Amino acid sequence: NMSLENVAFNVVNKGHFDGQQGEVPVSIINNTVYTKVDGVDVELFENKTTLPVNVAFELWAKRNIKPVPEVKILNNLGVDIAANTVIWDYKRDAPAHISTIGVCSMTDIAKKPTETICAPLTVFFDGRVDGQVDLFRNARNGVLITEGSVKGLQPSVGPKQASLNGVTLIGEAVKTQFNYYKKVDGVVQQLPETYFTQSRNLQEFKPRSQMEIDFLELAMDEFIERYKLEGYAFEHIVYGDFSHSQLGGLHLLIGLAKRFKESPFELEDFIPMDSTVKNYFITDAQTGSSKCVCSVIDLLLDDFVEIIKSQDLSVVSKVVKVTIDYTEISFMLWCKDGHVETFYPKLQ
Amino acid sequence: NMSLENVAFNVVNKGHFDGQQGEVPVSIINNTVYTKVDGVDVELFENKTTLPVNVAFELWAKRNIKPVPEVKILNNLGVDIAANTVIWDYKRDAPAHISTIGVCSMTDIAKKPTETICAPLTVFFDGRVDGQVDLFRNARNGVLITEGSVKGLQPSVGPKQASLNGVTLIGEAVKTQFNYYKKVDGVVQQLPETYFTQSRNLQEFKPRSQMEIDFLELAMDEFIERYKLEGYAFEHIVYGDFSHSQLGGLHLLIGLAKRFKESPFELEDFIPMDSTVKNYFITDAQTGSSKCVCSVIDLLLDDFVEIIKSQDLSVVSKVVKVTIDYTEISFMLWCKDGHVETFYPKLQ
Amino acid sequence: NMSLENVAFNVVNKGHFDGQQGEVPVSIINNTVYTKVDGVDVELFENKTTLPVNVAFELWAKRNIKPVPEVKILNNLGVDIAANTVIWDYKRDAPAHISTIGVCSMTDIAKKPTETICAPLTVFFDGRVDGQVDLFRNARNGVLITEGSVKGLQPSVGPKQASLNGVTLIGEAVKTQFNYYKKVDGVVQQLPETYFTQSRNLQEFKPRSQMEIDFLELAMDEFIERYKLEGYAFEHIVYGDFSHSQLGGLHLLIGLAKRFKESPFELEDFIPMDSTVKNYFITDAQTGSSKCVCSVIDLLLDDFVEIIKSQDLSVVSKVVKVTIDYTEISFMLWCKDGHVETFYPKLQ
Amino acid sequence: NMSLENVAFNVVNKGHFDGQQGEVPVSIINNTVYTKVDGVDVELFENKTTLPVNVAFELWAKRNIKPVPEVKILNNLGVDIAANTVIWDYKRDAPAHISTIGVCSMTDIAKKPTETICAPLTVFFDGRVDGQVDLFRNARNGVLITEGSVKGLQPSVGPKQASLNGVTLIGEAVKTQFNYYKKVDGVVQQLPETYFTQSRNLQEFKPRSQMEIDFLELAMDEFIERYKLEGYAFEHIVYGDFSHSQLGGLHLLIGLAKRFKESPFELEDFIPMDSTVKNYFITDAQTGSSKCVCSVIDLLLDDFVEIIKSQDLSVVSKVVKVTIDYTEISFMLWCKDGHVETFYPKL
Amino acid sequence: NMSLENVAFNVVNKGHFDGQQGEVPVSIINNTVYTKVDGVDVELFENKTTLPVNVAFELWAKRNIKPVPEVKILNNLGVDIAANTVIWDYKRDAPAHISTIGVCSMTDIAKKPTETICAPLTVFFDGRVDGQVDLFRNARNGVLITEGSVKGLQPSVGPKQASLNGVTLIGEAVKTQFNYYKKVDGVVQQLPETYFTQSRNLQEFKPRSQMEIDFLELAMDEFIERYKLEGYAFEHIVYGDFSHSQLGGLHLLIGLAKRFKESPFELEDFIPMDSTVKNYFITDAQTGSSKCVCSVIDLLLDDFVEIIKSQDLSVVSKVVKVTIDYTEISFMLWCKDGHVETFYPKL
Ligand SMILES: O=c1ccn([C@@H]2O[C@H](CO)[C@@H](OP(=O)(O)O)[C@H]2O)c(=O)[nH]1
Ligand SMILES: O=c1ccn([C@@H]2O[C@H](CO)[C@@H](OP(=O)(O)O)[C@H]2O)c(=O)[nH]1
Ligand SMILES: O=c1ccn([C@@H]2O[C@H](CO)[C@@H](OP(=O)(O)O)[C@H]2O)c(=O)[nH]1
Ligand SMILES: O=c1ccn([C@@H]2O[C@H](CO)[C@@H](OP(=O)(O)O)[C@H]2O)c(=O)[nH]1
Ligand SMILES: O=c1ccn([C@@H]2O[C@H](CO)[C@@H](OP(=O)(O)O)[C@H]2O)c(=O)[nH]1
Ligand code: NA
Ligand code: NA
Repeated sequence: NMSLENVAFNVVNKGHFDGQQGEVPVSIINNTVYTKVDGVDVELFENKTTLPVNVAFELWAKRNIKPVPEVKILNNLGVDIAANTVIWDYKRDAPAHISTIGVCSMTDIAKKPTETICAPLTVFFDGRVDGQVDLFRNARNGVLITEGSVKGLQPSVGPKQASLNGVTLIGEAVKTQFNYYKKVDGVVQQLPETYFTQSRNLQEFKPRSQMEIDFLELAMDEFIERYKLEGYAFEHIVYGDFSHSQLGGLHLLIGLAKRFKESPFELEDFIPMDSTVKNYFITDAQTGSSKCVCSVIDLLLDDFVEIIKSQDLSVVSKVVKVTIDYTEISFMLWCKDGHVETFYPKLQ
Repeated sequence: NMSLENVAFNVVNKGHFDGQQGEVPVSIINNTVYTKVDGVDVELFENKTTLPVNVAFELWAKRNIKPVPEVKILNNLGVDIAANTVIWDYKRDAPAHISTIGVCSMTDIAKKPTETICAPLTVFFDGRVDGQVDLFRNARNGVLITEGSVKGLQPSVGPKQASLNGVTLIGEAVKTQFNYYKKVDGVVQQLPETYFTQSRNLQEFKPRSQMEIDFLELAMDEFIERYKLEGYAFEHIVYGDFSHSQLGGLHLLIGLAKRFKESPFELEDFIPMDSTVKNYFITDAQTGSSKCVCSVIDLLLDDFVEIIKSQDLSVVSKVVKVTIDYTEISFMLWCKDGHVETFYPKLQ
Repeated sequence: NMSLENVAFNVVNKGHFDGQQGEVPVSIINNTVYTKVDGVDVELFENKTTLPVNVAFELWAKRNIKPVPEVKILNNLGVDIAANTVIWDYKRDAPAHISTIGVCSMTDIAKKPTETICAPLTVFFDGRVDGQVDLFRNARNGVLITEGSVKGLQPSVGPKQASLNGVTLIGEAVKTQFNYYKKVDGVVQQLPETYFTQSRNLQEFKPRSQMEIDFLELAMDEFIERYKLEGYAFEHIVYGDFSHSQLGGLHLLIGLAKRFKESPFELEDFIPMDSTVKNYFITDAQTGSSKCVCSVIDLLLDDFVEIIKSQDLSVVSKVVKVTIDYTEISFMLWCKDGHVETFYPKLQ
Repeated sequence: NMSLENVAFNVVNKGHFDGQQGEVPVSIINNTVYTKVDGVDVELFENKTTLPVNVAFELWAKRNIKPVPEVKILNNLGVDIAANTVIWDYKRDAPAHISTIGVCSMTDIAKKPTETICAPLTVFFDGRVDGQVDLFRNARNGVLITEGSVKGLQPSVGPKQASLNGVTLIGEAVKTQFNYYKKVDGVVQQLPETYFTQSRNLQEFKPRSQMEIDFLELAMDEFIERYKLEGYAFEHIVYGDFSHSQLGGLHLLIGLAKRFKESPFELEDFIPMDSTVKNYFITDAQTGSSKCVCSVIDLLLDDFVEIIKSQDLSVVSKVVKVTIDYTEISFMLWCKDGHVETFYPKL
Repeated sequence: NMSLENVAFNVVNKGHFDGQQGEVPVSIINNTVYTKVDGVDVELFENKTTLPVNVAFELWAKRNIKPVPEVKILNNLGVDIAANTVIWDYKRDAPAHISTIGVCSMTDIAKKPTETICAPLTVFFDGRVDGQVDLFRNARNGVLITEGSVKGLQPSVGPKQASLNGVTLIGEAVKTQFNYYKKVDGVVQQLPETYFTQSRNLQEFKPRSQMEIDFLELAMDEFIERYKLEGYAFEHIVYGDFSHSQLGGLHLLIGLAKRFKESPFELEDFIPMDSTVKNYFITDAQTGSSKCVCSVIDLLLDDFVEIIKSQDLSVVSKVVKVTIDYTEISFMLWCKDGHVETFYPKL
């Protein structure tokens, strides 16, 4: 069940825990696990978690190495724990969940998700593993992903992308789009209509629609005229205003990506975790414009246009609710004289 | 006055300390501050200072987030402490000064700079803050920056650039060029004529004059002929000599920047701090030429040309003094038969 | 013999230990050595070794700063210890050897390699240092490098590249190709014929033959036809197969380098050390193809072609032995119907 | 205004957390909490727990400073968590329980014991606190102590002693004997009839009956004759046999106390925690007799005599179950020819 | 040739820093200093301070090993720093002062006390060291101790006891009673008339007057009658009241010493530092009586009797100021009907 030296043997020989027999010599110093290779010590793992170093080492070695839902999705769906696996949170360099089921003797609260202690918890089930669909059917609270149809259950089509060893990708050699199912108190839920964030990053941003291609290629005024965006404050919200000491707008990742290719800037990720909305302390290196809390979301530009064009613009300020990544994201909408002033998501 | 959980609340909600009421749960493990977000721990701060972790966390959260003088300037002007702010040293990942005034109960030596304990110390005053010009007028020892004129005081025009959240920049949406004033023992000082370093970096180096543009674009022999630099050893001092085991010359940042675009090399910053002169252990990857102590300064090329063309070349070796960043920098000048052999700054 | 403050003085003033007299104030906190510079603490060294922080600091300061053999070569030749120097292992951020000879009072097992305790150990001798060739002649077990001929000893021509301050390079201003000699139990050995790995890296990979230039420039099918590689599974072994969930082949660095310029991927170096064969956990970001243990070797493409074209292809699977970096590397060769299926090195 | 600096203010000014307003400067280094007193740092708390230093500091400051059941009693009753207090485990220098209810934002799983997350946990309730008897009635799983009767509930009289700030004592100025009640799955459970251990220690051991006074003062042969203990191997079980390399017997604390006054020995407490039965690696300094696992229990000698005399001595070896401190303690009984060879508890 | 390895050489060979030449190999791990002795590591120093381990090691090695004033005296006199020595605080296992003068490159603010940076600090000067009386005369702020008269300066006779390597003692082979002098803002300051605490401890408490001998040997009623202490609540203040849940009185160390010989109790020193008044969280093991903040002072019983008998007993409650160890100690006096209820010092 447990053996630090056997975990290290699997890491050295298989790249992760693979259930192989064997042992290697291990040193633990502070928060770092070493193994002896021909007379000298080689670092295997640096603990960045709040768990004991040897426990975090084992959970990391036993991480799920298939494509799995991004942590923000599991969090938004209320997942508390995973059935017989570890979802490793690469944004936090730590397990996504505090406890485990049938993984590690120090963190297990149960060997199987059918045990009583798991009933009030929302357990994550993976239909790609034999028997887990049936475990979901019998579980009181849970979230299930599948690659195909489940008899008698209507699916919710999830995002196109998933996380594979910390790399978020849309799979071509592997399936990353899952069907989602959720049960609460033994009742199968109808998951709401939702947008999905695109989980792209600033430096290798790639467009996923013709509008996004046009946004990156065309000048600001050409793009706004082509897609008839006059009065929606896209100059402020998406392109960003760098003329004053406080940086204006800049709430869509594609706008940051366009600026970054032209002029670099600093993004301080002061709450480093996976979430649908991200807050950054941004400092523009060219102008000196800055903002302590700049909320950023990566929506497909077409989706963001649909959202802002579907709002009433008759009051000065109000909260707009948008279902994104299965959760209700609050946006602040500021208007003046029937046109938009700004529109930004809130991290909550 | 003091509350670790309130500091963390401000960091999470405002990106820095903003004087807001509230608390979040905090964990301190070794030298890392965490906060609990929906059942899991998220890292807020890793202490790299020699201060206690919770104290360094508070000083970092209370850092000045306006454009401020670079630490090398404050050090050269003899600044010991700041009035009611924290100058964060991003080169050292630590406070620029050991003690504080009216910032933190663990590090404060006073609540106000008018207290007796501050009289012998050179206190930094910021004229952009209400009342600090008057505090400078009454202070015994101090350095004051302003954006405009001060009645009855002659200013010293400082560098064009300043530091904003660790980004050194010439402000366009914000003012980064300050007037400087200094008092010693109650007497307003005449600050000397000085050159200023340009605070650029190796990889995104940008020219700031036509001579620098020509240096980057033209070949070595074309540039030297155009600006009539024969006999000043620019081939050695600025371009660098990579033909022997010991790397020759290479003491101006623009010369390193030109080499780096053509051929990468290793720069070991073995004294990592902000200073007018920097010493690097350099290893050229293409040739294997190396040098344990390679002194580098980032002067505007036009300024460096003026300096070296203003020296007497009649002795084999001597020390040349140049006022740079308000301090007296010693250069070694080596000559032979009336022409320069080398010319380099000394870190002292 | 020993002085922590004197080691730090040499680091600050000379960039490494240089035998100079002097002292600076030092702070040791956890695993970090600091020195006080004008009232504030500056980090000099962060200990990443399993040694005490002050001991590792001294060994790092006393590292060899000339071109030295890469650690993988010394390990393959059985080197246990170095004569009167420290070979710093930049892959491990630690000394390459556990003990020293005449370097450090905490780690020395002897002052001179002629002492009895060194006789059973394979001592590394550097012919560029006065007297070390003669010490090798009198030593029982040892490895010697020279830049030129040694009277009465036949040399083995080593690799073209060597390590200079952690930068692996083929020297142009300095000599990096050494003659190698080895003695075991007082008997000079005949070192075997061997290939050498090229020690290049993924991102600045440079071809070293016309075949490698053609591999990077031509399309897959053009290159295979030009060099008549039909039936040798180069599409699988070198170019890689990204069509299935398990990534196929990709065992030569030049193939990874070609893929990386076109499409980025993740390489997890889960045994971070210097070795002739490297194992990576690879995840392709474009396709999602991945493999937990992907063995990679950087052979000159011409050498790899010679190796695979010199094998018998008549059995389904067998182990092939290839002398590389002076050690016997085991390759697995898989064949079907007289053609290659795959061919990969094993890390052992 | 809950804060690290406010916790430290209460410790400095009140000796523990007392809900007072105020702050003092705090430094956290080396898993230790310091406060600044006239320019220099004074240590307030060294963390010996597996919790973060600032969290353990707060739980320690918020420890219950009234007499509370010993941790071994709470463990034997299956207590998982306490309602709105912290039971500090002075044998482990750590909280007795991992989580809290309405104590600390970092460790709370709930603010009140009525929340659903507490239902499957056995919550400790203190009838001396207003409202906690009613919370016990509504809790699905729990343990309740009171100083008096609770209408309708059948009580179990607990041990005479309790723990006050880490001092186990029989209260004279305070009450330390409580009624006990327990609920499992929403149903009140009958607590078993039980002996209680005496919770004494080697150095300041004091007899609590005439038989224990006789054992300490009389010689071995005289005591066994007076209390008619022939055939029960008291020479082995209680007095101990130091004649062989392996130390024989010595399973009652009073026997260790008698030996210790005569000749010192080493007791390695290799599982340092509060428990009804303790295991020690014992080395006798005079003879060199030793034993890696010597199980020791502190029963009133009268109780142990009552237990062993009630045994059937016709079997070579059998396991005997005795309820002690509300838990079932297994004893190994070795006999030969109708007399006892040895009789020892198991951990 | 000042160095970490040279400090360790002096510790190993001389027991402290003695200015000798030499070096030994040193390892620094776990906030601890080791040296290699015949192949294995031997611990020389465990850092308990908030300074870096190698810095604290040097300051400890350079500690003053002559009799020096107790830290509570230096604190009460406002001492900020010492001239060319280290006063080691054995109650905190740390330097008594943050910075140094001419001791250690990492902590020095100056090489000599005459430097301008020292002028606003109260520097401790030791007249037993050549030149330090003259440095006191030139210092703007300072405290001076001497073994004899200084011409022109009016002395204050200090306590009989001093601290030698952490042992507080009244010297017989060495002098421990010093003259004291103090300067503020360049002006010599008259030190007040003062009592001194006796600096005794619970275990090895020894009486130092016939009244203290009587207190330990006589019964409570007999002692109060002989010394005519009726109406002064000595039963409460000194002997302590253990009859209620809250422990009453017990504010003089001699009263704790008398109780401790009779029955043990726990004293939690939750602010562990040297101070004229100490606060303890006390738990009586026999009765269970306890008190979170019990202020205790070790005055000669004759001095305490002199203090309390000089009091006006006509007010329900008032604060009484008494100069002790050169500082103003506030006492709370509670009276009723012309007799004392309680009388305790405040920290
Ligand atoms: O009258 C107001 C007040 C605030 N804001 C907007 O509210 C946000 C927080 O102050 C800012 O939006 P931004 O971050 O996109 O620039 C600001 O412009 C308005 O638009 N109008
Ligand atoms: O006769 C001498 C001795 C030294 N140097 C120069 O002094 C510096 C330190 O040795 C080197 O300058 P560099 O770093 O720019 O190459 C060296 O060339 C001379 O020019 N001439
Ligand atoms: O019948 C078999 C079994 C295994 N392999 C090969 O053996 C290796 C480990 O399974 C893989 O080679 P690769 O890493 O280059 O893809 C696999 O294709 C074969 O070629 N044929
Ligand atoms: O046949 C047996 C086997 C074991 N034991 C007893 O079982 C215990 C563990 O081996 C020992 O009892 P002690 O610790 O009190 O000396 C041993 O004497 C017997 O008495 N008889
Ligand atoms: O009316 C009052 C209020 C307080 N106290 C006393 O003040 C102290 C703190 O409450 C206690 O004194 P003790 O610690 O010596 O017992 C208490 O009895 C009185 O005597 N009378
Ligand atoms: Na339970
Ligand atoms: Na003072």
